[PDB]
Amino acid sequence: AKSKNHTNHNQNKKAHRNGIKRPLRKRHESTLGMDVKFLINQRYARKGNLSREESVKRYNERIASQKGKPKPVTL
Amino acid sequence: TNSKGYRRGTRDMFSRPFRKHGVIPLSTYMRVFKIGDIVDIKGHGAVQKGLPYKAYHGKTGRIFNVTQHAVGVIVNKRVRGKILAKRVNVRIEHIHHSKCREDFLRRVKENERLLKEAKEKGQWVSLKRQPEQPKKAHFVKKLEEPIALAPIPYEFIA
Amino acid sequence: GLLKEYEVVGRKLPSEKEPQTPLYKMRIFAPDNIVAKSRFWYFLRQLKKFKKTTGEIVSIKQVYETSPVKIKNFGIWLRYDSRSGTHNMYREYRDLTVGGAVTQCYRDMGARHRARAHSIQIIKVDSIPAAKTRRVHVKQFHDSKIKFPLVQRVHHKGNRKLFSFRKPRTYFQ
Amino acid sequence: GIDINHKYDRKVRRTEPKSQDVYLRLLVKLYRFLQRRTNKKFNRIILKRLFMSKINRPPLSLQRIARFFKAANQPESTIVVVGTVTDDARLLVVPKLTVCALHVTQTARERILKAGGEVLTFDQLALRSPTGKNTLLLQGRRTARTACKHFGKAPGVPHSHTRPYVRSKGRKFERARGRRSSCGYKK
Amino acid sequence: KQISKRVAESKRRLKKAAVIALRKKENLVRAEKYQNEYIKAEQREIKLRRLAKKRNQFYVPAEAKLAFVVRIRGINKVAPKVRKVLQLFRLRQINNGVFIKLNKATINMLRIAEPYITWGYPNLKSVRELIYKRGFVKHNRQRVPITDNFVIERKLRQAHQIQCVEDLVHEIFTVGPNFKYASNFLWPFKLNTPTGGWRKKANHYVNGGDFGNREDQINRLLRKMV
RNA sequence: UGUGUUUAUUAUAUGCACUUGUAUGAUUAACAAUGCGAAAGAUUCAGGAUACCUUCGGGACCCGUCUUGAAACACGGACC
RNA sequence: CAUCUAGUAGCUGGUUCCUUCCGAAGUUUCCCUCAGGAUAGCUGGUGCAUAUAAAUAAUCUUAUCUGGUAAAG
RNA sequence: AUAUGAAGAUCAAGGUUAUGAUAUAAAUGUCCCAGUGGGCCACUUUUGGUAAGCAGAACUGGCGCUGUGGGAUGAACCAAA
RNA sequence: UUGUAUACCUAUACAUUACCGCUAAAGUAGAUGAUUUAUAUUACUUGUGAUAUAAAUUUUGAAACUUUAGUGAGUAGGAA
Repeated sequence: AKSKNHTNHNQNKKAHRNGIKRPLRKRHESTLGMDVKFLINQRYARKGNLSREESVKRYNERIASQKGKPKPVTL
Repeated sequence: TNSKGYRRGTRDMFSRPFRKHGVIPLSTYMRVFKIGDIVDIKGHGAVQKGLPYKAYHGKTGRIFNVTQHAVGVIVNKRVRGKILAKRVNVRIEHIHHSKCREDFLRRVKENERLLKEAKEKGQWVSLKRQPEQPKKAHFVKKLEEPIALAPIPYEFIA
Repeated sequence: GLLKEYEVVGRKLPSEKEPQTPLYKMRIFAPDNIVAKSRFWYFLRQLKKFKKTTGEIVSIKQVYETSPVKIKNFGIWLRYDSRSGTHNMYREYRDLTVGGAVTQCYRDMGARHRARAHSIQIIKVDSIPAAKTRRVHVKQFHDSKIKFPLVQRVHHKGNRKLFSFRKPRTYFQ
Repeated sequence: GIDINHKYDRKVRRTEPKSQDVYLRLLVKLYRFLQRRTNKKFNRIILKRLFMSKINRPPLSLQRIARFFKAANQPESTIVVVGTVTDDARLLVVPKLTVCALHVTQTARERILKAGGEVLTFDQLALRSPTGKNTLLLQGRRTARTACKHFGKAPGVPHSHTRPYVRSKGRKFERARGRRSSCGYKK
Repeated sequence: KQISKRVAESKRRLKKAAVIALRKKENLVRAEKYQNEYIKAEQREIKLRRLAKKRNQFYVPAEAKLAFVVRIRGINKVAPKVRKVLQLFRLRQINNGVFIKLNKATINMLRIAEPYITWGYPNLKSVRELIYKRGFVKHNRQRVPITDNFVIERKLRQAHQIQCVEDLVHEIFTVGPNFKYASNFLWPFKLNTPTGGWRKKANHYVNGGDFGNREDQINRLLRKMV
């Protein structure tokens, strides 16, 4: 009249049928609940890549015009 | 009929070790945690802020986030029977670096050092791990003090 | 089965910190050589460290009694597990082979002491001469000239004739 | 005794249309011959898509067909739609296109023809391209259905956004406790 | 055009039986090399043992690769970690035999799956009789008997170098670099039942007989099952 | 690998015509005996729980039901 | 007595053709809920995306982290 | 104080895809689809109870839902579906 | 009763085979002188090919035929 509550009997038979299920492996996992000042114009560190090879290997000698920044970055 | 609530059963989980009490050593805050790094969770009982709840102690995740004091780690919990990947904001004192993969990464460092000087020989580069093969044929010499040296099965009487 | 004897030799396979481990050997009585290489390991785990997997079996070879038609008394130093009970015994049997006396001991312990055979460790097995045996049921046979009239035969059942016409007659003359 | 043969041992594809249209099953007669005898996966896509339902063969616009046809190095290809091709009134100039579809809509027929290009059936395509050379194989967007937005609802997660089933629009219709932070909670 | 069809399909017929007659000639010179390997191997071990006795040493012969593993019990009342080793060994029925390499990663599967299984170390004669008499093969998921060398050659000669039966007997017996393919090409050997039957089936071999490593007495039991 | 010393063994070099010699490309195929499917209707051989009856050995509890569990000393059901 | 009235029943009882294929559950949370739901799990149906590797996914070996039970005290 | 960080976006250079064994085809949606939501037995570990064919749990295997062989007999044992 | 030995008996299990289903895979669709097969004239290679004259099989409820493999417990329940 108060019969039989609580068992983990059958509960792993019943949970291994459609199996025990890894989530799946993504190349693009979400950026949400992530540090928003890390993200909010690193949105614009992407949007500042108007070009990346034509006008950009111009820059390797455009800053080697001033011989780079080879010394003073060492602090 | 409890688990319920939040630090229950963690009398031995968030205990300290024996004579490892007191002040936290200072390199615990000097470790660098970049996004996508494998990271174990073993919680610190002497830091009562940012402790993970007890399911995640002993587990292993990857750092998905860095903020000023903590790392978001993405950890797998089996909630039966299926695996959700849980996002747990956990402070830095409760978080360690996994050694598991930096002795895989010292084999990528040798699957290119040994394939480098194999441009001269050619083969076998032998870039796969082999399980423990059965042994060989080998000539055990005695000489060594010739045998017998003979056991017999006897220890009871007392 | 019938329990012939072997010499199983074992090593502890030498990790390079230790060269040339000391090589212990045995006298194992066993039905076949697959069971003599888990009687070696059972008996050596009492005596030295190195189990399997962490040891090797060097040569297991069978030993062929060195006088199969000479007739000799075998003393067996045993120890067994009774129901309340680790004991020692010294039993004596009379045979020609030495694996045939050990197997005449594994039945006798089963008969007389109920001793299912996983309980019996054998210490030693010898070929004691005579006037060193004690065991009165073996000293019966240590006298030329022994007689004993027979009463023992076969009495087929049913037979080459089940309903016989002529009465077997256990006796004659 | 052996092990162990639940599913989907029996695969749950289609092997035939569910369709008693005789003009459609005459194209299945061609394309089983065409797939088996030219083993192009073009002809196996046409066959397998000729079996499909009204969902899984969504329509495709006259403006989405004119705009997939800015594929470079393809000035002479055929637009293949195992499905229908609808008119778009948001497309002011129809280009000169070759369209193979099961149903081309009527007003899409004239705007293709007054340009003027080709409407073809899948047997006028089997003769022109038995291996599907010079073809733009295009389908419609499957989950553009309204029914797909209702799959499926259980609040708690910030993914959800999944469209409850509800008779009218307005307040008084599922907008208070669970929708609104000043009524219970927000979902 | 049919005026060119006898032109084409009579050199495609002449070349076809020039291949088959070519591969009849390889498989005699191939299998003669293999059969001489086994004779030298056996006379080596006889030579080595007889040397180490005279040199007052021991000669520990090589620990064995090639288990042959038979499923002897049941599909009822089986535990999930031992049910899972028996699907990774392709042992899903009583008297199913497969060929297994003996690395440490699989011995600890042969110890998990021990009371449902017997194994041991096959002869050359037992490798042949199981592939000759009982050897079936897997052709696009179907089970195809042998009946000729074209069932083995058509699936393992472009990738691997197996065209004969004695090829498939070679890289299974002497465990070769394409052993993974030489034994997954086979179906599991649907063996008979022994003649004289069994010993106990639920004691170890070393107790009083059956399951686990029989180790050289897998040969005597394959005479009853093949 | 190399080359000879060598002594052994396999393979290829069997074309044309014919024939009751393998896979018959899950082979079962032959010699011989019995017996003729009579114009209408016999007979020979093999088979047959047709609804039974006879005989014998093995098997065999009464169904529906709710139940953890029914042949139940659970309930229902005499028969159409 | 007749009607409303075929009142309601989380309860007992019964629920009518064959073969083929796949095959459960007695657990979760919540409920004036404990002979009952709704919920998730387990099931089936129906598809669809990928058929003349280096795609991955599941019991062992290896690497690493975790653990305070047996034993020990 | 670095438009060397750190994330990102590109070009360069990298033998043999980096244990084993397997692939019952696996992936993903929808009907949130039916029944179910009294269970019961057993080894092992367990709590209450003097005990119980009693009460309560962990683990895996079973009966329910299942014939057949064995234990004379029998839900569950042994074997085998 | 305890310890053993051989030799037998016994399942719906296992192996082979015949047959049913289910599953999964594969083949086949020039009929107009289309495809073959056996002969019978010529270009020529020795031999094959082509023209010609001598008998058939094929309009596969394309939802049909043909080929190969595995497989088979079932209440509640679902589906053909």
